[PDB]
Amino acid sequence: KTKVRKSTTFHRPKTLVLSRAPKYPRKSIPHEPRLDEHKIIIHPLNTEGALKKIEEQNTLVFIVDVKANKAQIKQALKKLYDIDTVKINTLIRPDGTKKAFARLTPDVDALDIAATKLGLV
Amino acid sequence: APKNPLLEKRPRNFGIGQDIQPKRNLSRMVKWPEYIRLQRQKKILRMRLKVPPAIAQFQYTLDKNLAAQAFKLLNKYRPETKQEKKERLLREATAIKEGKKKEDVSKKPYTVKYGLNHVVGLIENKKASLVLIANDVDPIELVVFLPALCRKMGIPYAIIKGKARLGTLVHKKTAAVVAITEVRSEDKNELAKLISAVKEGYLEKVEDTRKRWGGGIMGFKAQKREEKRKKSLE
Amino acid sequence: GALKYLEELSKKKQSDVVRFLLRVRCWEYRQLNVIHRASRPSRPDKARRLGYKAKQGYVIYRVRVRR
Amino acid sequence: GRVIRNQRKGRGSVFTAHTRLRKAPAKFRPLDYAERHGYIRGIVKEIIHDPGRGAPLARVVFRSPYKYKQITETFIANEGMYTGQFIYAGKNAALTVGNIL
RNA sequence: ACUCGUGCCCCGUGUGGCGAAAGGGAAGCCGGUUAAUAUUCCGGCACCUGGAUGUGGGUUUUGCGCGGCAACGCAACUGAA
RNA sequence: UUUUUACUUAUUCAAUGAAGCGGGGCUGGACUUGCGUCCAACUUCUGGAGUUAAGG
Ligand SMILES: [Mg+2]
Ligand SMILES: [Mg+2]
Ligand SMILES: [Mg+2]
Ligand SMILES: [Mg+2]
Ligand SMILES: [Mg+2]
Ligand SMILES: [Mg+2]
Ligand SMILES: [Mg+2]
Ligand SMILES: [Mg+2]
Ligand SMILES: [Mg+2]
Ligand SMILES: [Mg+2]
Repeated sequence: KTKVRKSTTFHRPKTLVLSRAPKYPRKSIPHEPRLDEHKIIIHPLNTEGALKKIEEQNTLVFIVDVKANKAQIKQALKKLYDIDTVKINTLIRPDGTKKAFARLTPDVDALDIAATKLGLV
Repeated sequence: APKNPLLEKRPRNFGIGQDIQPKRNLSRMVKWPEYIRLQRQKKILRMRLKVPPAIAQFQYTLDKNLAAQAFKLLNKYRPETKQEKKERLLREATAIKEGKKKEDVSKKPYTVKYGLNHVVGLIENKKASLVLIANDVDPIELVVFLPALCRKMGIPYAIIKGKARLGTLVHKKTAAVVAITEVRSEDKNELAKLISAVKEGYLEKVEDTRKRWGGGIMGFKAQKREEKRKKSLE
Repeated sequence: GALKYLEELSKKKQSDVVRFLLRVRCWEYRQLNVIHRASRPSRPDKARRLGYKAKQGYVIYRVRVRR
Repeated sequence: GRVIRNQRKGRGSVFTAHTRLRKAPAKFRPLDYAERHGYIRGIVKEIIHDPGRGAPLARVVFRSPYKYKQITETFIANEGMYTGQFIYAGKNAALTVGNIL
């Protein structure tokens, strides 16, 4: 009348589990995507060393949001200035803001990009 | 087709120390969960201890044939359902809308009586003709006095198997006690037959066994040990 | 009603039947957890007397405390 | 007065026994069906020094009667036991040095 | 295993987290460059991990390489529990 | 009434992955004459291997 048990240990039987099907959302409006491009990119850096590498290395220096990562910075640059980069280096300055060195692709000139879109000369 | 020459036997010698044991049924010694363990040990303890007669009288229940006869009678008098009550109320509503008084369209109902307090009051007033007490009332207290009350009031009773059985008879989950007071004339003879059969086939047999204490039955190994001791002595 | 009989029986805590029931239930409760939900009151008359009702929203919890 | 050193020793703290270099306690096999009814054969793999213990310990490997695995035990080595020695544990084990009866 | 998530079939003795910038541990070197950083920037030349699918090569077609007495070798040269 | 020793289910201890506990009956035997009882279950030459069953 009883089932055969080949193991001397008892395991909790697996039972059906159901996904949540709430009859009301807990929050009504999903939040808009925080940290979009307009928040990611703040302003270009126009110091001596920032402008030096625009010519010497074909890279643009920006001040970006402190919680933005390299992928977000790359996507924001592409969306906001149609800029394609080969790599982006980042640091956090002693003042607490993030500085990003974005090296452009060799076919695009950082001087023209800065002159026409960034207002830098 | 004859068997090919290269099929042969590889019997396994499961003796001590020469082969891995086969996967046999180990259901006798599984580490059961605590609720199962307590469930079985509870029954074991009630068998081991001496049960006072008032509780021990409940292990003598109605036989299968007598229970079948009793339920055959009772299934004609199980109470009305929700739909039946709604239909009766609707037709009474048409009656008193027509102006004919209530209880003219409907007739006197004959139904089995349930509910512990209601049944106790019925047998106290001697209106109950036959009482069936469930044998497995979780707090036996609720029914431990019922056989004595029925004996005092001179009403035939039977301890029947199935609290859930009485419940499904009466359209509930459990009933724990059932009483029949009056039946229709077409089966008053059936009621008399059932009462006489219940009396002479349960009460007369349990007249003496209901007075003795519940057994202090020991376990299987203890019983075997005592048998061996007695056999060796003799 | 049977609750009057239950009330009268509960006074006879020294009788054989009540003593047996108390001993067995004490063993069971000792085997159970120190605090645990009880499906129904084990003393229906006492619970109803103290205000328990058999409807949704009423809960019985059994607890043992060191003596 | 103060709490004396003998009283302080029972608190634990700095008087707890050192255990890092101790690999396993020296225990027999759990008493099983094979040891109760017949015997079981084990192989001595190594004789090791247990820090804090004067006696050496013997690592002995047995087969599991019920599974394909193999089980290594840690016995107190009896003098005369050696690596690669067969020892036998059970009711029917022979009466030789290192056998558990 | 299905057009579609939800149908089953096996194994089980275990069944948490934190805790090392000197313990364990995948992988980067040289040259040059700034006022201030660099094994991080620039140039050249590399490596590791993970994921994908190609070209060639190898092996086989009732099947999963060959050689050396051997220690072993060769660019691979199926492999669940 | 007091003491002693019996039971196991209260209670307490120990082991384990809670695997072989207790009764038997099939066989193997060895001991005995109103054919009757007791024992046992297959691993000891070797630092190998033993698992996902062969068969009826
Ligand atoms: Mg960095
Ligand atoms: Mg409820
Ligand atoms: Mg002091
Ligand atoms: Mg950590
Ligand atoms: Mg380190
Ligand atoms: Mg590099
Ligand atoms: Mg470089
Ligand atoms: Mg790769
Ligand atoms: Mg090819
Ligand atoms: Mg023979």
